[PDB]
Amino acid sequence: GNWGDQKKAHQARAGVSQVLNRLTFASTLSHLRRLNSPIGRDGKLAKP
DNA sequence: CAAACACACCAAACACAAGAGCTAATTGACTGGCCGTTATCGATGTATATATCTGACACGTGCCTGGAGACTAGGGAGTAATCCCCTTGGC
Repeated sequence: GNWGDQKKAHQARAGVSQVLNRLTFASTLSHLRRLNSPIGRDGKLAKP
């Protein structure tokens, strides 16, 4: 899932590729059609 | 003019970002030099297989010696008569 080179993996993004959650058809669909913002996790701001 | 401290500004870092609880899955180093084992290539044979030449045995052909065949020449071996020497026989 590290969208970058192996040597500098930590410098690249994380979670870009995830394991498809095959727990129930609805979950599969939701997963295949999901988004994710690059903003840092748990940011103090609340506009985004 | 040089030195004391004070203020405003600029530049440089520190540490924090609730309590946790469960589950899943990606990473399982790598060229090179060198020593140490071992596999392979090579020589240096001696053992066995096959080919050439020599020796002994076998079948076959042969040159040579002696033997054998037909025919001949002509004389050696050989009937038929004869003599009478000599032997066997006698008193």
